[PDB]
Amino acid sequence: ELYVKTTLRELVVYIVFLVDICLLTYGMTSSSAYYYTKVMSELFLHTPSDSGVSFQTISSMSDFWDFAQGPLLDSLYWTKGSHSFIYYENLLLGAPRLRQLRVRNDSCVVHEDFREDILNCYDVYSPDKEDQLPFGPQNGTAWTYHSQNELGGSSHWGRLTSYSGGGYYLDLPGSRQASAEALQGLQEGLWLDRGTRVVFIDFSVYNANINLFCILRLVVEFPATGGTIPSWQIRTVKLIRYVNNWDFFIVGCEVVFCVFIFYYVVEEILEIHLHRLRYLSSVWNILDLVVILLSIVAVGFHIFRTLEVNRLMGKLLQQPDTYADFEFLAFWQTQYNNMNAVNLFFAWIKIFKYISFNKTMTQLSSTLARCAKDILGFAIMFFIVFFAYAQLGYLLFGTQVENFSTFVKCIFTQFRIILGDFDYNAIDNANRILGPVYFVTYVFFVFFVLLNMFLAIINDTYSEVKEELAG
Amino acid sequence: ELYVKTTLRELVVYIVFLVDICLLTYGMTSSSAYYYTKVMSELFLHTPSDSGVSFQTISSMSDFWDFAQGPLLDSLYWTKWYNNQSLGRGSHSFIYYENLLLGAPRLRQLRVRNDSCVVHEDFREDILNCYDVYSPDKEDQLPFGPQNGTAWTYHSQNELGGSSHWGRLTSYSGGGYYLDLPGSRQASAEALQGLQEGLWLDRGTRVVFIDFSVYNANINLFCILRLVVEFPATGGTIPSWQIRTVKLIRYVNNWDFFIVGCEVVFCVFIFYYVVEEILEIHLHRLRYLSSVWNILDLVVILLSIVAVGFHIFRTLEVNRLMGKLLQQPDTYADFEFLAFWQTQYNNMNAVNLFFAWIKIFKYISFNKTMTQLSSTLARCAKDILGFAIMFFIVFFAYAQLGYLLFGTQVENFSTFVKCIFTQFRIILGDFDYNAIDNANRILGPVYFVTYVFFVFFVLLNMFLAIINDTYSEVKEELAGQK
Amino acid sequence: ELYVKTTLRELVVYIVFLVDICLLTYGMTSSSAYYYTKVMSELFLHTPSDSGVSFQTISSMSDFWDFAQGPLLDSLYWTKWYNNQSLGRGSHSFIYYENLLLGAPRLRQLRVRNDSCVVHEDFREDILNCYDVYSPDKEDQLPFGPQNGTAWTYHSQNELGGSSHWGRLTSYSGGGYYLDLPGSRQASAEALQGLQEGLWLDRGTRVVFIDFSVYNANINLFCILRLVVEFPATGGTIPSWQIRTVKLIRYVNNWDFFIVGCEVVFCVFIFYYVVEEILEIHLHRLRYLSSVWNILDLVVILLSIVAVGFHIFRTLEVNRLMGKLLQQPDTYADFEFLAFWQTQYNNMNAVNLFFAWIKIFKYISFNKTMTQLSSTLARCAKDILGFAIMFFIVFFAYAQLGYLLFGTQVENFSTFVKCIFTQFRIILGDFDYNAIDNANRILGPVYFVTYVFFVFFVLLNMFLAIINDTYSEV
Amino acid sequence: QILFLTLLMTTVYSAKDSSRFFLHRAIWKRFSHRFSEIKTVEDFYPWANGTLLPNLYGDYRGFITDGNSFLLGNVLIRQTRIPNDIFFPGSLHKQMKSPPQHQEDRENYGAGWVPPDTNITKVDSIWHYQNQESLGGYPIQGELATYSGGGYVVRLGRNHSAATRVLQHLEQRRWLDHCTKALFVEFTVFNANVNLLCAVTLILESSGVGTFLTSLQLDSLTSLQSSERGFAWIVSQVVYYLLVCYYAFIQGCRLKRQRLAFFTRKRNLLDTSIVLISFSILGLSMQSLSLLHKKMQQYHCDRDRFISFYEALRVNSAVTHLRGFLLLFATVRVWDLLRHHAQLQVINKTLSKAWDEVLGFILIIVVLLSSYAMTFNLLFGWSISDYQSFFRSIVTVVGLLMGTSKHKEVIALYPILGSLLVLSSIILMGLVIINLFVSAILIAFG
Ligand SMILES: *[C@@H]1O[C@H](CO)[C@@H](O)[C@H](O)[C@H]1NC(C)=O
Ligand SMILES: *[C@@H]1O[C@H](CO)[C@@H](O)[C@H](O)[C@H]1NC(C)=O
Ligand SMILES: *[C@@H]1O[C@H](CO)[C@@H](O)[C@H](O)[C@H]1NC(C)=O
Ligand SMILES: *[C@@H]1O[C@H](CO)[C@@H](O)[C@H](O)[C@H]1NC(C)=O
Ligand SMILES: *[C@@H]1O[C@H](CO)[C@@H](O)[C@H](O)[C@H]1NC(C)=O
Ligand SMILES: *[C@@H]1O[C@H](CO)[C@@H](O)[C@H](O)[C@H]1NC(C)=O
Ligand SMILES: *[C@@H]1O[C@H](CO)[C@@H](O)[C@H](O)[C@H]1NC(C)=O
Ligand SMILES: *[C@@H]1O[C@H](CO)[C@@H](O)[C@H](O)[C@H]1NC(C)=O
Ligand SMILES: *[C@@H]1O[C@H](CO)[C@@H](O)[C@H](O)[C@H]1NC(C)=O
Ligand SMILES: *[C@@H]1O[C@H](CO)[C@@H](O)[C@H](O)[C@H]1NC(C)=O
Ligand SMILES: [Ca+2]
Ligand SMILES: [Ca+2]
Ligand SMILES: [Ca+2]
Ligand SMILES: [Ca+2]
Ligand SMILES: [Ca+2]
Repeated sequence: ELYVKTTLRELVVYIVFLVDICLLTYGMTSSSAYYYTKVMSELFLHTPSDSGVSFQTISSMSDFWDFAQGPLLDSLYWTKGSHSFIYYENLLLGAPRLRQLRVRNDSCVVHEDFREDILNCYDVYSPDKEDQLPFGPQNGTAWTYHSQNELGGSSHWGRLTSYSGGGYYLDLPGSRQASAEALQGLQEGLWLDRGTRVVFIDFSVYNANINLFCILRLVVEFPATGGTIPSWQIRTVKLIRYVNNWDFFIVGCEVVFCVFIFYYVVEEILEIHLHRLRYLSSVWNILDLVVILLSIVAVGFHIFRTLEVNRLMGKLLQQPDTYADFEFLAFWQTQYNNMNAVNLFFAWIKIFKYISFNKTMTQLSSTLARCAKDILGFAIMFFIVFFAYAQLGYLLFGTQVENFSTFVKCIFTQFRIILGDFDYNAIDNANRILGPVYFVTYVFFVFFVLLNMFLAIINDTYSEVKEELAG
Repeated sequence: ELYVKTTLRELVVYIVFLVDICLLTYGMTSSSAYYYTKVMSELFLHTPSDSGVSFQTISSMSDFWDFAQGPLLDSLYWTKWYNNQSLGRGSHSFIYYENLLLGAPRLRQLRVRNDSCVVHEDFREDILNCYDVYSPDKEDQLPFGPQNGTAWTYHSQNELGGSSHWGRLTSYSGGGYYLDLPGSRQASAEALQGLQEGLWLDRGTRVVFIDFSVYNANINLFCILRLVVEFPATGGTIPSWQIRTVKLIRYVNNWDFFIVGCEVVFCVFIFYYVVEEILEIHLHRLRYLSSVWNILDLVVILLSIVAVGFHIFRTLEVNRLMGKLLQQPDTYADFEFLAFWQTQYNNMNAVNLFFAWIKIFKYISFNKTMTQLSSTLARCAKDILGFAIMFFIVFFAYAQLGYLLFGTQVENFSTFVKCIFTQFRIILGDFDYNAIDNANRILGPVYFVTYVFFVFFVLLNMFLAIINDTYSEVKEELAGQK
Repeated sequence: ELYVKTTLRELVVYIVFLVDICLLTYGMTSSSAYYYTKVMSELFLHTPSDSGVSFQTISSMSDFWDFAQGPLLDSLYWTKWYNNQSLGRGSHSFIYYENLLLGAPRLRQLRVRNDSCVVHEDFREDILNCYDVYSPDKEDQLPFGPQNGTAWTYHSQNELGGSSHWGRLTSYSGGGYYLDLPGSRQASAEALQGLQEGLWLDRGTRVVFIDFSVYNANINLFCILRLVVEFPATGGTIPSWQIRTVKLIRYVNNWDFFIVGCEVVFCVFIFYYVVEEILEIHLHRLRYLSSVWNILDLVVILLSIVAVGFHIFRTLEVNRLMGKLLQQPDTYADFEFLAFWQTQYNNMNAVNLFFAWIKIFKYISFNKTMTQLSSTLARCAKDILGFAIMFFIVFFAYAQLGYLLFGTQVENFSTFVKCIFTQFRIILGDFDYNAIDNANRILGPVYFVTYVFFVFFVLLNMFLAIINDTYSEV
Repeated sequence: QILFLTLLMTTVYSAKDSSRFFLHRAIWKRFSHRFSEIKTVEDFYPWANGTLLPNLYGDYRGFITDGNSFLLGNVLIRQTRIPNDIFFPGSLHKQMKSPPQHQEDRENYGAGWVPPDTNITKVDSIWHYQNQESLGGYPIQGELATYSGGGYVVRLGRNHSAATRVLQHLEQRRWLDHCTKALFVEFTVFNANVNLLCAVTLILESSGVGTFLTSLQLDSLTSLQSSERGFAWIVSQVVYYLLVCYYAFIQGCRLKRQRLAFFTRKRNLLDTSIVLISFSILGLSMQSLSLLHKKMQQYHCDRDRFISFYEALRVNSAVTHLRGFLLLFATVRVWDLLRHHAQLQVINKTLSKAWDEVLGFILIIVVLLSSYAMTFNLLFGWSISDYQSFFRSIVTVVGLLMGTSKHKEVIALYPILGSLLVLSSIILMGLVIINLFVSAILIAFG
């Protein structure tokens, strides 16, 4: 029935740890990190130009130059000194930066029958084939190459390539007329020609009423075929400040959490002394060591974060009018968030090693151990046909549908079909003959294996009890 | 356990065959084939005119001329940079600055006859002519308009060297009235103006095709575009399109001098599988046609031989086309035929690879009875046949009822097979109830509610039936032993 | 086993009858009736004017006149090609160059009285007019405006030979104030200008109808269009439409002349099935009314009789309409009555066919194929009735509660029947919860969560009840 | 009693109104046009001049936008501020400041938000403060706060001329500036074609980042007669309200002969509560109509003054909430009266072992939903709107279980994690139901 497990002490000293780990993850999260993202997205991605071109609807180089000299400068510069306050409250930090990565002039040698019409060839992007020589007037910082170490920066796994960190850049000047002059001079000479492979626009803003950084990066990729593909990443960073009451409380509970993880690691290595073998038998110990690992890396990132933020702010006010790299911080703070949520999930479900509820959390393992060697041979049979269908759907559709454009996309598309999220008209317009067949036969296969697994476990139970009763 | 059967060597050679065909299939599919189609299809279908007419929103004979003279010539002919600085390579249209326009675009048209009807006498004094719906028997072959050009006289299908085409209403022929658009944008604007002035789209017109094709050399690929507009007998337009990205030229690279090394292996593996599937026939003279694995081992060999046969035809025809393009430009090169058949070849290859993947259970099969079920095929021989021909009767009755109630208002019920698939999707929780409720707000709800109750009823029935049957037989098989 | 019931002499006769009625009901449906409706509705319901007012987005009376002037005369009257060269056929308007416009369009309006209700006692010297909601007894029947023409005097439903109409709020009568539009487009523009200057639409107006018809001869089909705009007593406007594609003339070519043989054999089959069903009741006097497969035969016979009657009714009515169309043009021809009843005839035919298939299911039998659940609910038929009543009383309580909490802010809850169907749809996984969460921030989530837990509880109970029955005894 | 319960349910299932929907819809559609395109307080003036004045004074003298709806009195524009505490950060990045959340403005300024002159009082200006008691008491619950009932108040109405006069006088003098929190536009409307009195509030409130959120709040009340609702409705209601008094007398003579144990039986707590609620409903209905009449007494004395009908609408909302409870109690009582006079036990006592399955299965549920809700809120709560908070996430996960919400954006955002979380859910539920099958088939065999 319902009864505390294995002692009364560990349960209370764990329901203390659970309560303490829930407040450390709600002292990092703000409730105005969704309004902020929503508003900055509405400002920079939806605002149309004359000719009505938003960033989300850029489809050529002309559209890029229309968005850049129109709504970008209009959205980055407000007034009512020598500073910008977007919407009067969000201060712009430093200078926005345009960056471009190109590809070499002779990379993908042309066929035999076309080399009298087409003379030079530009491959797809790859760090091997890349252009590093000056072009245009060969004069400024936007017409010469600076490697990834000079421009201290990191790769970006955006779309199709995972672009590098160097390239040809331009830091926009202070006022609006100066930036307009710079961009017009950048356009009059062909800054974007057949060699251009990607363009980034990076900047960041800081709001002080709520305490937040909004870090914006807009990417536009120019494939080897023409046109553009735009993408964006908008992230938010906290910057906690240590004066208030609540913040002193949070510092205290930080110390408590560190003490707790020390206690738990010493207890695990203390009971490893007892019964060395069989210690790998229980899954709960695996959960404990997983939580320990995640907690120590959590505190690691928590100190590194403060290091880098003080460094950034120092460089930022010591010499403004330059570019302050907030992108590294945003990326890794997001990864830290994604990790802390998982750690919280595990800490929450680790209470079934404790106060127990009967007729479910007693025989799920009793049935799982019985329902094995008949389901491992049922998963090797399901995934063969699952991946066969994945390849069939990648090869039938996938030049027309985006959800089938690659292999992993097909995998998750089939998963979503199982969950009940499909767009049947897309599959049906792609192929009017094999679209329906693919759909129908896939659904039937899934339901078939489901009910066969069900019947297998039912007959297993039957036989088991029949041999256990009348034996 | 994993009961590996059939002289494991056979498994180790079939795995080699499988790896070879996966190397031969994925080595000819580009990853940039989707982003080619995407941009070439958002340039020609989503580009508005001054009046705001895209190709997808053509709804009159006047929108067709609004689009054909605006966003079509604008997108076809590229001659300057975005800063009004001329491109270097001249007398050649480089769409998006990378994609070379091959040959000349073509406009073709099919019209219907004048006296292809009866004008039932009540209206015989108001309405004088009746033009039928499209069908090859009822087809006009006379000249019209000024009656002299190539856009005003009829050319048969053997003369144009054409082929059929499956549209949204019917399947059109290959002949018709055509006009090629060579030269600059100013030379095409005049030709299109000439077609508009003397009425080229009149009451007899039934379909209009626009064909062209571009080639990209950065990634060795072709995009063939065919934009179709159908003018039904009722009036209005229906626009559709086929945009096909294909790799017709195989080897320009270093990887491709290796994949040929793969394919010659393929052509001998086939010879190893047809030389042995005849020995079994010699040993099992007619018991060879007993299992179905010997039936899949025939389909896969046949599809492989058909692929080997298509390779040669593709090579010969691409050589012919590339020669014609070079020896006489300013004329239309028929790339649509090859693009269609290359796409069909790709489809057949994907199906063959799927069958080769699922033919792995013929070699390495586990031991859950047969499939942990045949236990239910004991009393299924007389129960499942009775359970299917009783569920499908009511299913198809509901299909007919839904096609007859809705189907002049809702599109998902436009035809019979559309209702079939619509109901199949209703079972999976994917329905639009408001359309059904607007089509008829009395019988719509009745249809919907009774249908979902019927399927829930048969689901519950099947479930409890199978559990009860297996229980009964396990009980009696326990009782019989003691 | 699927042994055959009553002798093969009966099963083969019924099979012949079944395929006969299938040929009948599928020979009279055309492949191009969805595209006709599509293009016509897209031409009249989606085309916007300068200022972009399409019929679907009419929201005032000024918007109504905007639509009625610009994109209603532009779509109705066609007299030139796209290269502004005139079509040859004169004095007629061929929409899309193919669809002949029959007769003359008609505008109709139903008004309410200046004093249909009494104002509240407090606001009796501030508010001087009371316009009730529409009802046939509160209906202005006096002239207004210039008080002279047909658009300013009342015409009864028997003078305007006409019928009802079930809109989105009520059912409206068949008389009122009307105007027929003339031949050309400029004359129609001047007539509408005169209707707008002298204020035809005031706050007494409750509903406006625009009726016209079109015939396509390439395919052999009619399209009858009726556009309705309703002006509730609460303010606002609600547009709706009825676009009916029908086939009233149905003997033109040889494929149709084949169908007359099927119709004759249908009549003789009905004669046979009514003489046969009496020799089945001449024997079993009132034991006849025990078999359920006998109510279905009576229903099928009745429906076939009604269809045979409507056949000749439609013939006479269409003859009369064509006569009066030819002899006195420039007048409105009431094609909407015949169109409505032809659509209802088609619905009835669909239902009759659906029942014919079930009768075929009766003729052959299966020993026990889906009698497995029927057996269990014939045995355990007491507790399931308790669960049925306990589910239904809570279901209706929840429907009423959802009508109380929401139903002023959300449409899906604005009516008891809408609440019933919205809950039924929640059960199937189709619901926009953000609406009811905007409507009420506390009781929205409560309503939703408790309803879902109640549904899950009832299903769990039913399953534990029926699977605990297949194991009772051994 | 059969008649008593049937009368109660027909008196709760009745009293519906089909016009309160269409009135709200008409008004909302007309006034919310282009309202959400206001980001800053610089845009409020083109919106006010374009789609607020043409609708408040709609071409029939006295009515809003088509006739059909009389305007009752003046139109109020109110605003609550934060004190102008001169910040101008500039060089203020080291040791960044914390703006206070204890600040409201309660001082009387004088034209231009400057110090006032030596008449320290509380005059009726657009710059002096107005108490909530002085004003129509009505704390407004906005979207991200619960603003007060006071503030800085202007009234511009009853023509189109005076409205534009003061709207160009407010802008020229900078009445609305950066120290402005929520802003409110308030008016009242009466429709005599379908007797209904509606109150409209338009709320423009300030978020953190300088930008505004927009909202509308409509509240309606039907002042018919409470007695002249027609025949065949007064008779049923009068017999029902006589039977309510009968049952009140029954329970009274039952309590006097008991003096205790009256609260120990369910058959007594379920009828006394119904009696009390049925009395209070009609009491509060008469009270609401009286309040409305005596507030119209004020309007008839001097119009051109603002009037708040908030008390009547609030007691009417009380009347409405006291009907859900009447319905709930009636349902429970009917269910019991039916389960008694027919042996219709719902569960075959498989849903209990004497106390445990009750609280030994509603803890599994709470733990699992808290786990998944917290994780989904931390992972996706920064972009997706259905996971903004903990309770939003609770409702959304319950919807996922039911099927009304789909995993289309949580897979489009985090495929690698979102896929594994769904997989965990499915495996857990499948194991649960397989256990429910095997334990069942093993019970009836041993
Ligand atoms: C490629 O570009 C370079 C620029 O560095 C130029 O010098 C060279 O001539 C180009 N090659 C061709 C074949 O145009
Ligand atoms: C740019 O070119 C100018 C001459 O036009 C030269 O003096 C200068 O050194 C170059 N580099 C710069 C400005 O960085
Ligand atoms: C466009 O190019 C032409 C070509 O010479 C030029 O005359 C004109 O000024 C250009 N217009 C621009 C750049 O706006
Ligand atoms: C009907 O078609 C015939 C066939 O060419 C043609 O000669 C005749 O002029 C057409 N009639 C009309 C009215 O266009
Ligand atoms: C036009 O028609 C005439 C005679 O019908 C023909 O001789 C001529 O070649 C045609 N083409 C022209 C004039 O371009
Ligand atoms: C339309 O046709 C008329 C007469 O055929 C002509 O005067 C006019 O230029 C044409 N084009 C218009 C009105 O745009
Ligand atoms: C209402 O309408 C009637 C219709 O004849 C008219 O006589 C009357 O003057 C109007 N106004 C009032 C206030 O009754
Ligand atoms: C109204 O009809 C009468 C009857 O002939 C006529 O005298 C009068 O001129 C008409 N008024 C208008 C505005 O047409
Ligand atoms: C207010 O709107 C009207 C009509 O839109 C316009 O005439 C007037 O100038 C506007 N007022 C201002 C201050 O823009
Ligand atoms: C405007 O309203 C004021 C009072 O609200 C009144 O004194 C004045 O006469 C009105 N002006 C007009 C033109 O009605
Ligand atoms: Ca923290
Ligand atoms: Ca441990
Ligand atoms: Ca789902
Ligand atoms: Ca074989
Ligand atoms: Ca009978």
